[PDB]
Amino acid sequence: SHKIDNLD
Amino acid sequence: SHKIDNLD
Amino acid sequence: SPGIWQLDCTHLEGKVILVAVHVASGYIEAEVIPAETGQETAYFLLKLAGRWPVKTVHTDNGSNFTSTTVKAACWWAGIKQEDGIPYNPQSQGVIESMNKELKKIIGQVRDQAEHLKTAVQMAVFIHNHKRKGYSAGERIVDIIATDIQ
Amino acid sequence: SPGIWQLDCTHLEGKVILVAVHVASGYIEAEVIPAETGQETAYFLLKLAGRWPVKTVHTDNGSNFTSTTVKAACWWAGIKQEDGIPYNPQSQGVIESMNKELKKIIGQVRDQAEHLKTAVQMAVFIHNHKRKGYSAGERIVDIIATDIQ
Ligand SMILES: [Cl-]
Ligand SMILES: [Cl-]
Repeated sequence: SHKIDNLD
Repeated sequence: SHKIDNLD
Repeated sequence: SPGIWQLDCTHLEGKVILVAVHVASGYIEAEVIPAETGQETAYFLLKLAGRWPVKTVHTDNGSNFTSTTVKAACWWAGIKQEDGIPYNPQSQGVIESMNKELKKIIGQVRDQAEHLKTAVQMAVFIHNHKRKGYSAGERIVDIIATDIQ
Repeated sequence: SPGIWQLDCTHLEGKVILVAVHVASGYIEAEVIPAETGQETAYFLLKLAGRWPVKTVHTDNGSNFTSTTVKAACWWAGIKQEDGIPYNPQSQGVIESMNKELKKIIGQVRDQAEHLKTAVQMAVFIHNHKRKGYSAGERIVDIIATDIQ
């Protein structure tokens, strides 16, 4: 998702 | 339950 | 004074952020928990005392002071458990200012993280590395090494 | 060398214990996770780097070395991510001895704790305070303060 902890 | 993390 | 820490509890997004402050340096550790309980507090203190030489903890409120679970962890880990009364009124103000600084940092990082617990660790990292020129991470290591020697 | 850490993963009771070793002192941090994933590894490194000045991390296997999530945490926290090849075969022997020592301590404390994660934090505490004479907790503070000065 384009978060450090959820790159997805 | 007689443990440090569960005294019960 | 190298061994003295202060617990501090603040709230955000419907959850609880538990913070331990090393008083003489301003250095912190923190975690996100769904609610502040004696068991969550006791486990946080056991983690902290395995990582730094914790001699004394001033609890954040009378429920953690009272809690037999918190007292059992302090016993296990060799920690003197104390109250948190600000006989020095400067303690209240330093804590309130630190909570507002942490929340400000959390809001600046908030959109880089899906979970609050990542945004909180990112704010611990920024607080402890910030030069004020020494950082709080530098100050705690120096204070404790001076005392070890 | 004040900034170098080694990750290490070991198993017990169907769960995974992730450990970071500060190479020059033998000091450790550890956590219990259900399984070793790049997300869990990356969060553990972000926690470690907010608490100690981590310059380099030797990863514990090729999957965490490869993991884009692990690399993104190392980027965020300013950590050099490296492989864990024991070019010095003594590294291999030190890690395995450390795992057996931790499992031994975990076994000596196991019946004082309901949850494995409490026993592991009890084992971190005893390992870091053990005088071998200085403790690993003393050594890491001395090594880093010497380097700050
Ligand atoms: Cl609460
Ligand atoms: Cl696994």
